[PDB]
Amino acid sequence: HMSKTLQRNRKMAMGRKKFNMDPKKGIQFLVENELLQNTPEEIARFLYKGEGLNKTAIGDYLGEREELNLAVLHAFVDLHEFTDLNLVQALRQFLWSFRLPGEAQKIDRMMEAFAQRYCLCNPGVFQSTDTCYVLSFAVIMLNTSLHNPNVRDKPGLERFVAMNRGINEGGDLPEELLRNLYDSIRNEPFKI
Repeated sequence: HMSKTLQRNRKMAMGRKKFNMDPKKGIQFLVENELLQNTPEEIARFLYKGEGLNKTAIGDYLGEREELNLAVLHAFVDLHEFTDLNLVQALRQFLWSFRLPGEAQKIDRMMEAFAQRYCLCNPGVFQSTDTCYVLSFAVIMLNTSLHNPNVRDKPGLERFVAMNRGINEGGDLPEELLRNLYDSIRNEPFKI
């Protein structure tokens, strides 16, 4: 009925504000008030929609070490559809959906989940998920090198190719793959 609906709508809005202050307390409020189901998939869908949510707060929640948060991270990455995207296209979508936390171990978990998902969606591209993980960081590093004026000397394609030798199960990646990724970043920085 109407009074219940209007009350719930405001409590939902309050829950989002609570989440931005402290993600775990926000989710607790939403769950306890029957505004969000306490399942990894439903929490992940809520974060992926991201309505009124701070993207740093989303990343904070996704980076927590406890079981439920790990399961939400997995489900959240599973909502991303990377089939027929190149690695840069996929990274753009992933990195837009939340801000990575600062802590190394958290970023590692998140980028490993990304790499696994990318490879599952595109089984023919990288036979090794380690290759995908390393190349994903190469692309992020290239974005900084090309587009941050703090980095004074810009790596050319030839250098980018050389930097990534030997990571394709002991061989090299196809040169055209590396060129396509380099050109994508050069022509369009990761969105700010």
